[PDB]
Amino acid sequence: KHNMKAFLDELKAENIKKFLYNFTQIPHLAGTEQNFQLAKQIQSQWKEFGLDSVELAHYDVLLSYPNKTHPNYISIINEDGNEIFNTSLFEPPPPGYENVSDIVPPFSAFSPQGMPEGDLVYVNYARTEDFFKLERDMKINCSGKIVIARYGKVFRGNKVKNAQLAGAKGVILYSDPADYFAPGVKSYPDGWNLPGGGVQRGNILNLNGAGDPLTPGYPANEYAYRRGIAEAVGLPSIPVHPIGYYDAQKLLEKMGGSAPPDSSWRGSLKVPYNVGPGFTGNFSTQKVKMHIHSTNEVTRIYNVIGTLRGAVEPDRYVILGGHRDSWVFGGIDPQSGAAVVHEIVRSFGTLKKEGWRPRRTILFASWDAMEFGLLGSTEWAEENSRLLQERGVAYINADSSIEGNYTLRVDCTPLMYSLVHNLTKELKSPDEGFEGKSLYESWTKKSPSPEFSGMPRISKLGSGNDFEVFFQRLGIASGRARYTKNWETGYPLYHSVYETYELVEKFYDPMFKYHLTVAQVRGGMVFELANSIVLPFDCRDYAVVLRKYADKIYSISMKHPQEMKTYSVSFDSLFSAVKNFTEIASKFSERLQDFDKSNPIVLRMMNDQLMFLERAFIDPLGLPDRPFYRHVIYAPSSHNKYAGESFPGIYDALFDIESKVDPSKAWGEVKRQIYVAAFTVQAAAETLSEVA
Amino acid sequence: KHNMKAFLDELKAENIKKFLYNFTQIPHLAGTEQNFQLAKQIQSQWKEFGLDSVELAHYDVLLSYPNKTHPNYISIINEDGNEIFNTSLFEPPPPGYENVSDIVPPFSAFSPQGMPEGDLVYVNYARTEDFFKLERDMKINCSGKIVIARYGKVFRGNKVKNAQLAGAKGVILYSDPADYFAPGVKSYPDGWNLPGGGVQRGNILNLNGAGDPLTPGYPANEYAYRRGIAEAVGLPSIPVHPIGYYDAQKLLEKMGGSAPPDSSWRGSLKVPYNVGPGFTGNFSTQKVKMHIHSTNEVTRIYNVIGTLRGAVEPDRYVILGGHRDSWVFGGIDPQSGAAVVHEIVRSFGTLKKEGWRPRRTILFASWDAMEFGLLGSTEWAEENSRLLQERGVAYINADSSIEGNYTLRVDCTPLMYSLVHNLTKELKSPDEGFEGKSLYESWTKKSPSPEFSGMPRISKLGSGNDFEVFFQRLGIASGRARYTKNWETGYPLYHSVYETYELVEKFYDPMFKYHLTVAQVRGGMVFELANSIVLPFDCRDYAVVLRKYADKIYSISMKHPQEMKTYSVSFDSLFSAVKNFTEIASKFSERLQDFDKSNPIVLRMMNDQLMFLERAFIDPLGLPDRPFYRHVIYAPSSHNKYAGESFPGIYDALFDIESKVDPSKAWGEVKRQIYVAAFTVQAAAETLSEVA
Ligand SMILES: *[C@@H]1O[C@H](CO)[C@@H](O[C@@H]2O[C@H](CO)[C@@H](O[C@@H]3O[C@H](CO[C@H]4O[C@H](CO)[C@@H](O)[C@H](O)[C@@H]4O)[C@@H](O)[C@H](O[C@H]4O[C@H](CO)[C@@H](O)[C@H](O)[C@@H]4O)[C@@H]3O)[C@H](O)[C@H]2NC(C)=O)[C@H](O)[C@H]1NC(C)=O
Ligand SMILES: *[C@@H]1O[C@H](CO)[C@@H](O[C@@H]2O[C@H](CO)[C@@H](O[C@@H]3O[C@H](CO[C@H]4O[C@H](CO)[C@@H](O)[C@H](O)[C@@H]4O)[C@@H](O)[C@H](O[C@H]4O[C@H](CO)[C@@H](O)[C@H](O)[C@@H]4O)[C@@H]3O)[C@H](O)[C@H]2NC(C)=O)[C@H](O)[C@H]1NC(C)=O
Ligand SMILES: *[C@@H]1O[C@H](CO)[C@@H](O[C@@H]2O[C@H](CO)[C@@H](O[C@@H]3O[C@H](CO)[C@@H](O)[C@H](O[C@H]4O[C@H](CO)[C@@H](O)[C@H](O)[C@@H]4O)[C@@H]3O)[C@H](O)[C@H]2NC(C)=O)[C@H](O)[C@H]1NC(C)=O
Ligand SMILES: *[C@@H]1O[C@H](CO)[C@@H](O[C@@H]2O[C@H](CO)[C@@H](O[C@@H]3O[C@H](CO)[C@@H](O)[C@H](O[C@H]4O[C@H](CO)[C@@H](O)[C@H](O)[C@@H]4O)[C@@H]3O)[C@H](O)[C@H]2NC(C)=O)[C@H](O)[C@H]1NC(C)=O
Ligand SMILES: *[C@@H]1O[C@H](CO)[C@@H](O[C@@H]2O[C@H](CO)[C@@H](O)[C@H](O)[C@H]2NC(C)=O)[C@H](O)[C@H]1NC(C)=O
Ligand SMILES: *[C@@H]1O[C@H](CO)[C@@H](O[C@@H]2O[C@H](CO)[C@@H](O)[C@H](O)[C@H]2NC(C)=O)[C@H](O)[C@H]1NC(C)=O
Ligand SMILES: *[C@@H]1O[C@H](CO)[C@@H](O[C@@H]2O[C@H](CO)[C@@H](O)[C@H](O)[C@H]2NC(C)=O)[C@H](O)[C@H]1NC(C)=O
Ligand SMILES: *[C@@H]1O[C@H](CO)[C@@H](O[C@@H]2O[C@H](CO)[C@@H](O)[C@H](O)[C@H]2NC(C)=O)[C@H](O)[C@H]1NC(C)=O
Ligand SMILES: *[C@@H]1O[C@H](CO)[C@@H](O[C@@H]2O[C@H](CO)[C@@H](O)[C@H](O)[C@H]2NC(C)=O)[C@H](O)[C@H]1NC(C)=O
Ligand SMILES: *[C@@H]1O[C@H](CO)[C@@H](O[C@@H]2O[C@H](CO)[C@@H](O)[C@H](O)[C@H]2NC(C)=O)[C@H](O)[C@H]1NC(C)=O
Ligand SMILES: *[C@@H]1O[C@H](CO)[C@@H](O[C@@H]2O[C@H](CO)[C@@H](O)[C@H](O)[C@H]2NC(C)=O)[C@H](O)[C@H]1NC(C)=O
Ligand SMILES: *[C@@H]1O[C@H](CO)[C@@H](O[C@@H]2O[C@H](CO)[C@@H](O)[C@H](O)[C@H]2NC(C)=O)[C@H](O)[C@H]1NC(C)=O
Ligand SMILES: O=C(O)CC[C@H](NS(=O)(=O)N[C@@H](CCC(=O)O)C(=O)O)C(=O)O
Ligand SMILES: O=C(O)CC[C@H](NS(=O)(=O)N[C@@H](CCC(=O)O)C(=O)O)C(=O)O
Ligand SMILES: *[C@@H]1O[C@H](CO)[C@@H](O)[C@H](O)[C@H]1NC(C)=O
Ligand SMILES: *[C@@H]1O[C@H](CO)[C@@H](O)[C@H](O)[C@H]1NC(C)=O
Ligand SMILES: [Ca+2]
Ligand SMILES: [Ca+2]
Ligand SMILES: [Cl-]
Ligand SMILES: [Cl-]
Ligand code: NA
Ligand code: NA
Ligand SMILES: [Zn+2]
Ligand SMILES: [Zn+2]
Ligand SMILES: [Zn+2]
Ligand SMILES: [Zn+2]
Repeated sequence: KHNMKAFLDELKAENIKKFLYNFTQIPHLAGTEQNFQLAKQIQSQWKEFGLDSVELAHYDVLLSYPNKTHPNYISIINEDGNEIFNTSLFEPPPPGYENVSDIVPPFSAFSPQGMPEGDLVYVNYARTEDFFKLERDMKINCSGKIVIARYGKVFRGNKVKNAQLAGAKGVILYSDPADYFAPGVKSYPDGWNLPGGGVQRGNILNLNGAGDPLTPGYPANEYAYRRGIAEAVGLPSIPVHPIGYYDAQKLLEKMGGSAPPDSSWRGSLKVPYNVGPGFTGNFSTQKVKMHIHSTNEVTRIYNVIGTLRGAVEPDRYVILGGHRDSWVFGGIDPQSGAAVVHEIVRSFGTLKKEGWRPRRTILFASWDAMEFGLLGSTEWAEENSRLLQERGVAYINADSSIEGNYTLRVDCTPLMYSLVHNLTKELKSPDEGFEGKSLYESWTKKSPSPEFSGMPRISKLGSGNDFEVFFQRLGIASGRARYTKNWETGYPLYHSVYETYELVEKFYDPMFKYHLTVAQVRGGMVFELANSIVLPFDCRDYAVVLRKYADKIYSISMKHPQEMKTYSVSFDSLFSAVKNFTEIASKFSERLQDFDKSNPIVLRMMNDQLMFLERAFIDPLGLPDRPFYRHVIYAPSSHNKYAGESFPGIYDALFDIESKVDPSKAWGEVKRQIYVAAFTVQAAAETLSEVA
Repeated sequence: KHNMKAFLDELKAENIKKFLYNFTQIPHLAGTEQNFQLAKQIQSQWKEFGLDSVELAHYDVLLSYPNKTHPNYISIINEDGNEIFNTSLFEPPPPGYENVSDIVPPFSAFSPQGMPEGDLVYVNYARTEDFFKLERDMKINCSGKIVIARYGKVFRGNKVKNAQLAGAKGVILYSDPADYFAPGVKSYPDGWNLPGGGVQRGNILNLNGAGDPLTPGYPANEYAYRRGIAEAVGLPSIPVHPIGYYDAQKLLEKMGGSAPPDSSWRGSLKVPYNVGPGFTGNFSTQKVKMHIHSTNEVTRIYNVIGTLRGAVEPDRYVILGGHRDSWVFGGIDPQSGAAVVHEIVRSFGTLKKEGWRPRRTILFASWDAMEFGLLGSTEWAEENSRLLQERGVAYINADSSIEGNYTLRVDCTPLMYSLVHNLTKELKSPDEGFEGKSLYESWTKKSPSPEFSGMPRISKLGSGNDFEVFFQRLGIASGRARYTKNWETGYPLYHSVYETYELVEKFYDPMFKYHLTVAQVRGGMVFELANSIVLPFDCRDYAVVLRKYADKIYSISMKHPQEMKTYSVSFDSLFSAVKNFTEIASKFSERLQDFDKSNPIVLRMMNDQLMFLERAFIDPLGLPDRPFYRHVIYAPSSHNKYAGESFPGIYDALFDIESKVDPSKAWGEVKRQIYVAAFTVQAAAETLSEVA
């Protein structure tokens, strides 16, 4: 039989292992020849695996690279201007790769050039609340200072934005062992911990969903008109560079000025964690000097797009996509995901060769330049936006398959909660102590829902991955799944040269059983979405979460009862819309289960109602000053791109409102956001009403 | 049989006459009790006629009314401040209506209050080119002057915007007999000409598609947050008032300063048409003083929405809509259209009572507050935007059925050209000298295509009517049809108290045969759109017009050959996209005619490709500073809302470019608009490619 069981049984751990090894022997940095060669390889293999068509979609986008003959580094300088300490020019390469060419040294992609000299201020994680504490409570002024911040907690672009708005003239990012060194585990290559010479790469853009900085709204094709750099979206205005903790120790050890305000500001290095500004009395005349010479360059990138045409609804698209470009070897990020996608294509192709076709079209994507701002997925979606918004059923992401070996982690739209519960009940747990038990059972046990006994945790989609354009801009139901660590006990070698095949094979998943389980979850989800007669979405699950989010946003507002009285701030409209959504979704579910099952139009009709429900939460005017974040329920946090925020428009209107100079205007805007949210929820509910 | 013939034969001239009489006995001004009563009447009658549901959709929108106890008027004042001439406080009411209550006196809706005193400048039609001539050629300065402008040529809101930007402190609008008095025809009530005491009402907003000035983007429902007046969209900043030509004679006769620059600046009054500024030497110390006391008020409006549920595709909507609100009696505008809609509903209801149903759902709308800025249609479409953009097949407008008795006038999307040609070949010409011949034959003879021998003229959609939100904001295929005058030989009594049932019955259409013909065209179009198995759109007709528009915009640019060389301005991408559109549409047409006719999915698929083709020309970012004009091919002219402009983004980038101070920046923006247009055309073409 050709059913989901046939598809799932065909997936093999050993194939994922072979593919991972194959994709991780050399660096695949976006815009390089090596990454074009791998694109062409994947194109060829997807054809052989049996897809109907496989094309490269290329774009010319702004990328960023260090100058090979003018290295980036940081110095301590004395009053003579002698550089008495210099940070490393590269990470010590791992065993057996000390002769690999074209390893890009650690840098912050899209940093401007500069050689700023100044006194250091230590800003903890450089979060919004960290700068509030510095400025408001401690009365420390970052204006004209170089800030040093530890990685962690929030996306690094938000740290740089926060540092900029505090008036910093430069940012040094470093990995603190408190955040990137698990107690009792050995450093690479003897364990999975970050060594002191390890450094996390990564872009520091604030794109807010725009894609290529030079072509917001439109694909960066051959005839594109590009903005000048001065008008580009999202570029930092101050120099930025990342370092490891050996180097960070040398910059922090001399820090004077104020003491850390409390213990949440101290990492694990043998230093005081003084906030500064500047060094202690003896070294008070030494300063920190950055040297950044990286250049921004328009460079060609290549997405691989494979199509498996649907037998019945060829004009309905289920998309499985993840990126291919890596900072260096990409042993976890992204090749642990890409190898899983490759094995999924191979399985689907096996069934197709035997005469099977999915009901709906499946599109498979190998995205480029994800590490430089989600550029490949975003430019392709800008090119194909009309096809995607009228035909896109769902998008399943496929970055790193593993970030630990403890349990499953799923982030998705509420529309997929039921699908995920049902699929995981069918799958075998790969976990020790759960042999012969379902993935649902092990997952629920290890990651209980905070709300419901007997169910597992499923999180909101945030951002920082290739689902962003599909979900937050276009309103296509999206989901992701991977294996994760026990958060009670990211990963230490994230975006370092040490992320290698050997890291995965030795320390994370020697038997490739977690990879296989993630292939089963991602592939199983795609199979159902592409093959179920009725789309496998449950609108009632959206109604439940909308009430939770309405309760939450109301509670935030109600911390200001006087102002709500003074400005007549009511949430009644939003609760009314949520109540209506609950009632209409209940009735729609009855019709879906009860409609005449022989009628394909009532079924195309009701499948269209299911497909366009996520779409209904899109506001074509976007959120304030963020035109490409259009989903009214979910946006990336304005304080942390990685985190999702619910009712983001109301949330941002309320954030720090007690500090606004004109409360009447501020609370007016809260009321405006309540109106927009209530309207959008009611409008989405009405898409599920009887159509005429 | 239940076919289009059955539908068409059921329509009766005598019923349209009875309905017109019924709808025109009392004024139906938006926001008044009389207009609510008529809404309730139409709701009741549409139910009795047999529609499945008929509801009122109400909104609370900004309207504008004169102060009943503080009348608007204009004076000439002497240096003592005696008012030696005053304009009329009302139009002399027509015979038999001198006792009708609640006739709103002539006013310019949305004028601010004020009593500005100054010297007059005469600005011809107050068009962009008229102000260019005043300022650039004649060196006349309007700053701090009261401008007097004759109605005609362009929408009055554009005149007021132009006057404002010239620094005018007030605007007087008047009807010149050159533009509103046909030679050899008698004034009302003895003929169809405007008498000297007649005045044209009308709003002077510049909404650019926004709808209610206080709630752009969102319906003005019960919980709406409204902008303050200071932030409202589209309101004029200087006082404005309309007058007739008896009064205009008194204001113009004393005008001094410069002579008219040529004969195109002189109307038909016995005055010099001096541009001013100010009066001749003897009267040089007299000034003009406006007194405007109208108030803006949020007021409830009511749309009637009737539904005839489709038998096969209930989730596909064909909409027939036109407005119900009038300035006074609405004898032509809009009741000649509303009576036609009423008879169309009655016919459809007759077939429905006999057991018939259309294939797709038909929605019928009686819009409110159209005269105050398309407010009723726009607020309803804002409320229902998600349903309309995923389910809207087509919108057929139904304002005034007649503006003359000469021949047919059709403005529509190219997608409907074939439908209109084929339907009119089936219909009987009502014209004298064409008995027994088709409407197509009489129409082609009297209104030949400027491009193609043997075919009739069909114009682009402009704006200024209720199709605007559906077509230019949401991208739903739209059309309109009415009987019109011979443009070789609008209508004189437009928006005056003299627009009555008697005007129509005596002078325009005594036998109601032109009304019946227009009912046949509008109803026939709705019938086909709602009933044809394959939607009756021909994508190849879009390809033909896109090449015409590309040629036209290229020609405009090529008036600047040096600059095109200097800034490397190429139209190659746009011609390439148009060529591709032509090729793909040709192949799609072959599949449509050749596909397996027994396959309803290939048919729903290909019907969806046809429905979403107009949708593909929408840019979600809108046009520059006009977020609600989103169609890249068609926008209302930025110089005249009534006129359509093709490739509006490129057109506006090129307009008056030789006057821009920074040519590099100006031509950069031309290139950006070429990129956006070429991309959008290619993207629309790709929606017609095979789907997978
Ligand atoms: C959740 O779902 C419910 C429906 O189950 C919606 O209920 C609607 O709520 C609105 C209030 O926001 C009601 O609006 C009121 O309508 C009255 C007229 O309604 C009748 O006629 C209309 C046609 O015009 C029909 O649509 C309707 O079926 C009724 O037959 C108005 O008279 C009311 O205005 C008066 O009172 C208010 C309040 O004091 C004043 O501000 C006004 O000045 C005026 O005096 C009012 O506008 C509406 O009738 C309800 N529809 C129903 C019950 O079907 C909720 O709105 C929805 N929630 C959201 C967020 O959309
Ligand atoms: C109208 O329809 C036609 C298709 O019939 C489109 O034609 C495309 O035109 C673009 C130019 O805008 C061509 O782009 C060129 O692609 C080359 C690679 O193409 C091959 O491989 C790709 C995958 O990456 C496949 O998609 C494709 O099928 C080919 O197999 C590039 O090498 C070219 O770049 C080089 O030359 C240019 C020009 O000098 C330089 O600027 C670059 O630096 C580089 O050296 C170029 O990008 C594309 O191949 C054409 N596709 C075809 C023929 O199928 C038109 O674009 C379309 N019109 C519009 C407005 O969309
Ligand atoms: C995840 O799995 C759960 C559990 O299987 C699943 O919920 C179940 O879905 C089925 C199918 O819709 C439900 O069965 C329906 O029950 C009602 C009431 O008993 C019946 O009226 C329905 O009968 C109609 O449809 C049948 C075909 O399904 C026809 O055979 C019949 O002639 C009728 O037309 C129907 O049997 C069942 O109640 C639920 N169980 C629950 C909710 O506990 C859920 O849908 C899955 N989630 C997905 C797929 O996303
Ligand atoms: C306006 O009217 C014109 C004139 O009637 C109309 O164009 C015509 O449309 C018909 C129907 O599509 C065309 O007929 C087709 O001709 C091709 C080539 O000869 C045939 O291959 C097609 O046959 C297929 O489809 C038939 C059903 O229509 C089946 O019976 C058959 O088995 C095949 O599947 C088909 O007969 C005809 O060529 C044109 N005439 C022209 C273009 O001159 C136009 O569509 C109308 N516009 C509308 C409705 O908007
Ligand atoms: C990854 O696997 C691919 C596919 O097997 C290898 O590419 C093949 O290389 C052989 C030998 O050079 C060629 O004959 C084939 O034409 C290639 N197939 C392709 C590109 O489709 C590739 O060598 C492997 N990479 C590594 C690093 O081992
Ligand atoms: C990268 O840095 C190198 C080395 O400093 C730069 O190459 C020099 O450029 C200057 C002019 O800008 C020349 O006068 C030198 O002769 C060059 N030196 C070498 C070693 O080639 C180069 O400008 C930088 N590359 C960039 C900005 O991409
Ligand atoms: C840090 O690196 C800098 C730059 O390479 C070193 O300073 C240079 O040293 C050479 C020879 O001693 C001088 O000729 C250059 O003029 C110096 N350049 C600058 C910018 O200072 C410095 O010696 C290094 N410091 C350490 C501790 O190795
Ligand atoms: C932090 O220090 C800078 C000075 O280095 C302050 O920035 C000044 O702001 C005032 C106006 O508010 C201007 O007159 C100065 O020109 C600014 N200085 C420069 C050179 O930019 C800033 O106000 C301080 N932050 C505090 C304590 O609020
Ligand atoms: C327009 O026609 C309507 C419908 O016939 C008339 O309204 C009817 O009036 C009669 C007598 O007052 C009532 O018995 C009916 O209930 C009304 N029908 C409705 C409102 O549906 C109306 O009087 C006519 N208007 C004019 C000006 O003649
Ligand atoms: C319309 O004009 C009338 C008449 O001038 C205004 O009514 C007067 O309002 C003032 C205060 O604004 C009172 O002191 C007078 O007693 C009122 N007179 C009358 C005749 O009632 C009224 O303000 C205006 N209405 C509006 C603005 O809608
Ligand atoms: C034009 O109308 C104005 C306002 O009604 C008239 O001027 C008023 O006349 C009365 C009595 O003569 C005075 O008490 C008022 O003070 C006047 N008001 C103003 C604002 O001037 C004027 O007489 C009328 N002119 C003509 C030609 O009839
Ligand atoms: C038309 O006349 C007005 C003066 O009445 C001019 O407007 C002035 O513009 C200059 C700056 O360009 C300012 O200094 C004045 O304050 C403005 N006047 C007022 C009172 O607004 C205008 O420039 C003239 N137009 C021409 C001839 O270009
Ligand atoms: O540019 C972006 O939006 C992010 C690009 C890249 N995305 S990622 O894959 O490396 N981010 C993690 C987020 C880490 C976490 O929150 O656990 C992920 O999605 O796995 C980065 O953060 O540099
Ligand atoms: O607010 C608007 O956009 C226009 C409202 C109203 N529309 S209209 O129906 O009166 N305009 C005419 C345009 C007259 C013409 O161009 O022949 C029409 O569409 O018939 C008006 O112009 O005041
Ligand atoms: C793999 O699982 C074991 C058992 O809990 C754990 O001790 C080890 O740290 C895990 N490896 C990684 C890389 O998380
Ligand atoms: C009606 O048609 C006749 C014949 O051409 C024409 O003379 C007359 O002016 C028309 N009436 C109107 C109102 O246009
Ligand atoms: Ca782009
Ligand atoms: Ca509105
Ligand atoms: Cl992922
Ligand atoms: Cl019309
Ligand atoms: Na493109
Ligand atoms: Na609403
Ligand atoms: Zn990454
Ligand atoms: Zn990644
Ligand atoms: Zn009108
Ligand atoms: Zn009208």
